[PDB]
Amino acid sequence: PVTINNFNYNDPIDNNNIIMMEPPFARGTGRYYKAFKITDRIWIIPERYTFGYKPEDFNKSSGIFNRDVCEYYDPDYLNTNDKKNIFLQTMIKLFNRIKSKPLGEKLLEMIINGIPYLGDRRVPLEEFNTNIASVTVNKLISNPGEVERKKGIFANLIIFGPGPVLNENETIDIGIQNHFASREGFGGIMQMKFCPEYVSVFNNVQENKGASIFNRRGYFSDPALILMHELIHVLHGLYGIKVDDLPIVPNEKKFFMQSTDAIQAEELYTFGGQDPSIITPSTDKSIYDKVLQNFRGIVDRLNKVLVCISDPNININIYKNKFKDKYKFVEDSEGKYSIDVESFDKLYKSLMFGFTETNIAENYKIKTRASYFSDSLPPVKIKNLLDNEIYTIEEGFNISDKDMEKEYRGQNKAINKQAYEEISKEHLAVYKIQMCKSVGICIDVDNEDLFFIADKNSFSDDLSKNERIEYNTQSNYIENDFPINELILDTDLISKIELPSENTESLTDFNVDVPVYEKQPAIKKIFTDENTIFQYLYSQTFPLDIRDISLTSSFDDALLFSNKVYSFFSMDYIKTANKVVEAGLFAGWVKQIVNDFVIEANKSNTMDKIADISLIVPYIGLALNVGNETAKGNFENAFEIAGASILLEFIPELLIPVVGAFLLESYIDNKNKIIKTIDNALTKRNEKWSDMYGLIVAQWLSTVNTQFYTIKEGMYKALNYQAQALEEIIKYRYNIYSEKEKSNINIDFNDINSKLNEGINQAIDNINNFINGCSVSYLMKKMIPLAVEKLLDFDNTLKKNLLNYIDENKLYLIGSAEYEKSKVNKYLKTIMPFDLSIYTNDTILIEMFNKYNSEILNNIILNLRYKDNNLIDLSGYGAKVEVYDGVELNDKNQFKLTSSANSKIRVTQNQNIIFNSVFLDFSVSFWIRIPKYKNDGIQNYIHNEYTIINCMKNNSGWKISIRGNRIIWTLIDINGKTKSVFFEYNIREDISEYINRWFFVTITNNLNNAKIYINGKLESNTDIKDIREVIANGEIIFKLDGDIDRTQFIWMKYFSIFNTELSQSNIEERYKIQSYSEYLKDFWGNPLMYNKEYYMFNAGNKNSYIKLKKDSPVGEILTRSKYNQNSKYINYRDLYIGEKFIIRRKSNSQSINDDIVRKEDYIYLDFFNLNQEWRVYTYKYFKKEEEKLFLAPISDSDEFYNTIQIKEYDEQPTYSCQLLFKKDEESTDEIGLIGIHRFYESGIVFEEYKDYFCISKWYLKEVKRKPYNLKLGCNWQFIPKDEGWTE
Ligand SMILES: [Zn+2]
Ligand SMILES: [Zn+2]
Repeated sequence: PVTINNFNYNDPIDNNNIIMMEPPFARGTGRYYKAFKITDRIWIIPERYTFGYKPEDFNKSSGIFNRDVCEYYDPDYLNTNDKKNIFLQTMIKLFNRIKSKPLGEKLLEMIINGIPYLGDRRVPLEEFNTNIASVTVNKLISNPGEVERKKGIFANLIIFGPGPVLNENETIDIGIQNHFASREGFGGIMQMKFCPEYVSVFNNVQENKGASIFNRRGYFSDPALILMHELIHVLHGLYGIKVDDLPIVPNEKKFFMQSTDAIQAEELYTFGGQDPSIITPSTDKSIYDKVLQNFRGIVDRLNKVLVCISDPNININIYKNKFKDKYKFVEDSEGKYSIDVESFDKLYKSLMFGFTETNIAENYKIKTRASYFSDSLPPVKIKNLLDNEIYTIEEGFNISDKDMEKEYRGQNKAINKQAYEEISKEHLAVYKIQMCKSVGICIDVDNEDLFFIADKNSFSDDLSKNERIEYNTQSNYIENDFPINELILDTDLISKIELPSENTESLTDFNVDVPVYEKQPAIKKIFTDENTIFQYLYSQTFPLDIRDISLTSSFDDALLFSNKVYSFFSMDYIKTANKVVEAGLFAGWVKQIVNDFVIEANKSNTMDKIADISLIVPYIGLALNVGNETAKGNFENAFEIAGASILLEFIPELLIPVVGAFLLESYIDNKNKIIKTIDNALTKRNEKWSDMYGLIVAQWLSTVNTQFYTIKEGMYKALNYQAQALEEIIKYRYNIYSEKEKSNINIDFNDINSKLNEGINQAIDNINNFINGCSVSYLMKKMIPLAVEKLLDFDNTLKKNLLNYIDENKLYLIGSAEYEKSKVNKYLKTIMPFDLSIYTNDTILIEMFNKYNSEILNNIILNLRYKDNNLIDLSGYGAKVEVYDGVELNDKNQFKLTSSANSKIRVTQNQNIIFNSVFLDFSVSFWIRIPKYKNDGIQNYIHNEYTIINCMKNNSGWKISIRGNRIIWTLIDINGKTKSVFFEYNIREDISEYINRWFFVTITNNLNNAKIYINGKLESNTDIKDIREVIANGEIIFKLDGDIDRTQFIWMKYFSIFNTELSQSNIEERYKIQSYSEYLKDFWGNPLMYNKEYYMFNAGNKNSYIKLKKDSPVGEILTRSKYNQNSKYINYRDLYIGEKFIIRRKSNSQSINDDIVRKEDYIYLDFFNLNQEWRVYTYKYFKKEEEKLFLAPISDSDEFYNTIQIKEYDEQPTYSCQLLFKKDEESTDEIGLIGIHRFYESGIVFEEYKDYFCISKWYLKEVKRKPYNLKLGCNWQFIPKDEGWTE
């Protein structure tokens, strides 16, 4: 196991475990430092790391060392012996904590035993040279005050106190002649500057610290994890695998881009979690290869090492044994060393993916930041780590006896207040970007707050390089993962090979490169007149010295007046906020405005189903104006059009290389090897797809998801800025009152803030879900497809290359060049489905992805909608849509296809969509209105079939056809095999539900069936098992095509395609969502209109109509006349019969031209009696259950109700509406609903039953029943003349 030694700073120097060390960077000069051996090969020097720094640099100044850190200075830290000792005791406690668990102990053991090779790149393969600064460090033996005697020692890690910035922990390696042994396989003495008291702070963006905003949200780090993070770097450096490779470099061209140092992959490996995914597979293999290469050199050296020219006492064997074990080399029974691929693999993955900050945190139940790419907050001071009441070896801050184990409460700033102290901002220095307008006003923004957008140069272009294929060529996959449970249980991982003595010859060649550091401006001034996220967030703040503020919806005034604060909430919310009231009304007002705040914030849960968008936060644009001027116009509309892309501050230029060409190695007369070469080129092909995807994922996370993170953060701030402003206003108004009045005011500030903060949390959850959706959306629609294109391109090139290859070997292959000739087609036929969990195991990311793929609306691969007098694809896949002159469009999303040649729409689908899921899996939906047949043309109508929508490529595909009263769906596989399913509606119904009426169609295709649904109901099914591959991504042509009558036309609306089979539940739902409207519809399904002639239809008496009775002021009910001709194919009841009614608007006499009738509207139901416009009235004083309606000239009589409220009691789709007579627009006194009632009449000659246009109270209770009774006589529909219906 590991032994942690004990000592006090004042303990005597014994030249063994407590020495006067001459640090590597001292260049063998200057003073020595009292060093303590905390364990074998590991030293603690309780002093400030001054190497490469300036003395004054230890004081806070207008400069900074790192552009991404809220740096804290304190030159007094460690300036006394008691401070040094507390440092020592604290280091000893952290080490005990670390070893308190199997995982940390192994990290320590790996580090103790990972002794640097005795030499570096300059040392001859046959030598061991300990006389170099990265292997030996001197200790002064001589008595106090004389560098007369000094001895050398071997060491692995020397830990110092902090440098100028206390919270800037760093692990440093030794470079000599511009090279680093710790990066070339040898390893070398590692150094670290660490501070256990001043730790970093962070918060879970996709969460909330104890659901408290007006608190000290965020969490503070466990210094033991911070230490282990650094120890991991030490581990890497000791094993010499701390190599440099293509680094992630931030794009810094735009003022909104965050500036930061290049990030090496080793850094992201150390953090673990999602970070490794930012390193593409290409660069992963590059690093892997270089590390393997380094190990080969070391293993070669072990086979050639003969002597140590610097220390005659060094035992060659002892070391060859140690290094063999360190690098896990294998040895034959003869002593020859060689690299065992499997053991190298396990060791490499262990070091790079096993020991990660993320794995350790999870194992020690410590909370840490979600990613290297997260905003760093100000650091805090841990009062006393040595106090077991605050921090223990076993549990850190999350002590269970204090009930602080659960949810990392012990690290929760808003909970464990007694464990830390905020820091003096006067000692903090943060890099700031001063944004100045070319005039002027200037806003300071912390560089940490900007958008981190990785530059294109960050990603490898290795996919573009050629690849030779051979019978032995194998795949290459490096999983940025490693089972932590096996690393903890692995038996033969921890060296059971003796650690050599540390004493050796003293170092005489102090040649070494000492880094030189210097601060840089903490403020960078840039000029811009842009008012993006930064300016918008700023406009929502106010100076500390101002206490009387007012809200405003005007961004410009807000920026202008310090007492004016910008608010993106409603106009009403803003007015109420600035409302001043009496003391006696204050409480009420507070309850009101707080309530409003919550309502406004909760609008973040807005739905937009009609636009196929489940979630939308309508105020994001107003709040931040991030991306493409999202504050101007209507955000929701702009989002329906451009999607997630509009929110991005910057659209990145993706690196999507053309996959390199495969060069196959031939083998004349060699059947096996040629077959292998082929099968290997096929698997290598898969490595290319996976790699491409990984390259995509890496760019998404570092160029896109980053931006979406800043937006989440920006929203969190905006919401808090808003709550802070309202709280400021509340406080101000309250304190204006006298103490006497305040005493009687019933207000609870904590409860107020409580409700505000709660509203904020609900908003944040919504926003995070919305934004995550956007980020995944951008990945799947704006990035993956661009990769699929290149991959499909490469695939084709690879196909011809494999066929041609099998062709040239037509001989050598014998009777098989055909078998595989297809084996090549069936493989390059199925495209690799993208799966994020393959490139990362980050839980948040996977869930993000799974959630997205569980939402059926994300399966929409074409969604044609009306926008600015044109049709466009809003699915986000960017299909090109050509609408020709003969197509009529309206803002109701209706489009008309006529018999004109130019009446067509051409859609060029996105060829890079996994539409061809190999088993035919997709759906098509849309609304359609098919006109009635011409009576004098019924023969043609029933016999002539004409295509209306055609999607063909290579004589394969699908099409929607119509032959009279039948709508047909047809499939055609590559072999010309055709299958069809269809829906036919009756054309002999007295009243048809489908002829000339809008209805919803949905066709679904799966491996077995082709189903047709109408208005959500399954109508037909056809077995499509026999059918083979169907090419469905060809062009889509919308056009009447076949032998049609010149008068033939068709209306369509909401045409959509899904790359999956919709369930009946999805269909019914889509049916209900697209049927919904605030307005009533007419008999055809179009919006009901004011000032438009309409015949009336009654759903409870289909074949009935209303006619003013000759001698009475009543409407008698007559039977509709029928189709007169003798066609055997058709029958119907006349629709254009009875009185011609016309609906008039009751309110606002803005004249009488036309407009839309909305549910609940108060109207006048009139009709035309010759040249006069009469009206429908109800005698006011009837006592019976019902009465006949009174039909007479327009007049305002005191004895008749003349006002009707058009209603819609049905919750399900319907074109029926109801008409209600109320006492007046205000009373709840309902007189009854309009309907039909049967009366008995017995005269001197005639005895019969006759129906009359009536008003009945009976309907009042009937319309409330469920399910809605569509057969009720109070259900009416309005039929205006329509070219689609002639009789
Ligand atoms: Zn690091
Ligand atoms: Zn960052």
